[PDB]
Amino acid sequence: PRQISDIKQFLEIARRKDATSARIKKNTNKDVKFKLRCSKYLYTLVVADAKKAEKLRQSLPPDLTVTEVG
Amino acid sequence: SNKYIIDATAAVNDKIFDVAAFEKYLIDRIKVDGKTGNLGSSVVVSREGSSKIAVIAHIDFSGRYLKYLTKKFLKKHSLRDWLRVVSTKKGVYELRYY
Amino acid sequence: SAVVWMRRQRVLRRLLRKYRESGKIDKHLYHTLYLEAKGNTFKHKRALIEHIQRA
Amino acid sequence: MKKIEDDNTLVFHVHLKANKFTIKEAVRKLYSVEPVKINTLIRPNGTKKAFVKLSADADALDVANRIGFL
Amino acid sequence: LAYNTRSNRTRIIKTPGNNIRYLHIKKLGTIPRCGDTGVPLQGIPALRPREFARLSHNKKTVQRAYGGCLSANAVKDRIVRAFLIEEQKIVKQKLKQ
Amino acid sequence: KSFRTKQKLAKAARQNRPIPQW
RNA sequence: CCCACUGUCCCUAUCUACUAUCUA
RNA sequence: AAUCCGGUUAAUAUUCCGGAACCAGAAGGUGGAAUCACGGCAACGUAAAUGAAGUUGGAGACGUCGGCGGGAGCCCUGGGAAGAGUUCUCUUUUCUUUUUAACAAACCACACCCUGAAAUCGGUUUAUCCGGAGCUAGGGUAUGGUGUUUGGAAGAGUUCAGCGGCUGAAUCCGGUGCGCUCUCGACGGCCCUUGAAAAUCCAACGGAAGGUUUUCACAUCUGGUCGUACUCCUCCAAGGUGCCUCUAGUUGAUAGAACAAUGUAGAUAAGGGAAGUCGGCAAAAU
Repeated sequence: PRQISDIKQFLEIARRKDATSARIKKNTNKDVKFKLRCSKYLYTLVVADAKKAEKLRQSLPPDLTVTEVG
Repeated sequence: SNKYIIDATAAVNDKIFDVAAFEKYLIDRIKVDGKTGNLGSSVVVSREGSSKIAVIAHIDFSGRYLKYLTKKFLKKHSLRDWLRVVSTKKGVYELRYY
Repeated sequence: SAVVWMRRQRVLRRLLRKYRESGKIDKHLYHTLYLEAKGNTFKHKRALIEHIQRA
Repeated sequence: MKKIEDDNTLVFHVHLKANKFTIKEAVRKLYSVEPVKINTLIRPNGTKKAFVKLSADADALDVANRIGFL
Repeated sequence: LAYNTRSNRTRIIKTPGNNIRYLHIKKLGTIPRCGDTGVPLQGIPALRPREFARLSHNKKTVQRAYGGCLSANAVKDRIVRAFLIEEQKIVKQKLKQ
Repeated sequence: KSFRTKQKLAKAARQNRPIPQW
């Protein structure tokens, strides 16, 4: 599992066909974790501010079957 | 510094234990450094209203110590069967029945 | 006795090396002190301190 | 029956000389269904039993009904 | 695998289920050794012989003549010895001529 | 246990079988 | 050989468990 | 060559379920790279950077013992929290628990190089070892045993509270030791008989040949056959002071009733003390 710290590449790897599912985690630290399932690797991204987190919700393609907390 | 709260709303409602009795028991059994009444300025017991007992201490005060002190009075009153000490939250202790 | 000797020798060696690095004892003095300390000449750190002061 | 209802895997008693490759092609050609995992064991009586894990597209319960052993 | 042997080198680890389990750790790799001197070469990570294939070409050899098979000190000595021996052959040939 | 012994044990356990009632 | 010691003996006595015994 | 965790059965789990990885081989494709690549005095470094025949080198692959260093787990223990105690009083007290896997990321120290030329000998081991075959010192290079920060990952597990599966919380901060177990590193001996082989993988020299190559990155696919239940020379092994206790496992071995004589075993015995017997044999004495 590669920890991913670049939002833009998280966006492009989501648009690439290898992406299958995405999950959003809200921990107690008010941090949002974007977990993207790929063919072999689970790419995660940790963001700390909600407005960028929400902006990247709507920036994700609608075809991706995103899900909320587990 | 740290604040410890003991809730006695159920005890007051059921008349099992009174606020004055709890205050007297706390004052007479506060073993601050092994001496009763040695709370001083670091630790101060100030019960606001006749429904709770609050202690603000600048030094460590174990919640188990408060539970043990509460259990001693409960054992003295022989009401342990109908009254038990529970921890609703960190630094907060309450009395519950069966 | 082995445990006590091992701790004493390391403490004496560490103190002597620290003193040499601090400039309190020259290279010649440190070498002589290190050689002497191998035979348990100073059974306590105070004895080594007194020897250094007398030096 | 528990595996069919919960794990979506059928269970067959197969020929002792049948391997995982032939078992997959036999189930595909006989029941028009897609296995995705096959695990074979040999029973104490020296007869092969194969668990055929079906896809998510098809379900074990209907296929078992179509075979008739449900 | 009864009668535990050198192969069964197990290390105890604490699992997330609050359980102690033994994990089999394989033998550590050995860095390649210089052919002439016999001392291990510098710059080659010590991995398994099978795992050495996955590494890149530059990651297994040092960028020098006989790099990755002969040590630098041995390489310098071999280069110097060859030049001197060549000069002796040149000197001997001139004297014999 | 090979296939052979599995079949041998099965037939050994098939010999001591209660007689059919018909 | 001397000294000490003791149920080896004068001289046996008592206690305990097991055995022994009966019952199914 | 390559797998872990959690969950799951009346009986099977590194195999099944859920999640997360890894290895090997296969082709094309996409992006990047060189026209048979550069940098550094050097040890060497990097995303790449063709290498035929022929010729080598390395890993595999190598005795044993002792001490030291490192890490992990276990044991010990200080608090924090939770519950269960005990509690006329004393006892901030008693007991129990307090998890992070494979794997993937970034960083984190003895051998060598450069300056240097040394004894007035220095550095230094627990154990005096090395030094004009170039010390101490300064700057580097590589090897990373490890450690740091994460991802995995809390969504899991555990423990408390409840509600009717759901909802709350906590799952923390230490300190450590000739401790035990396992492993790694750096030494020091003893060797003598100086300490298996092969499969397998890698590299060097070499310079045949010429849109080409490309040992860089990414996607895509597959992994057969057999054993796997259960029973049992060998594995795992708590605390305190030969005993006692915890964890765990039994309470079975045909039973009952009476306790004379007999036999075995174990004791005590007044006075004498080997008078016993072929005899201090056995006991007590010490």
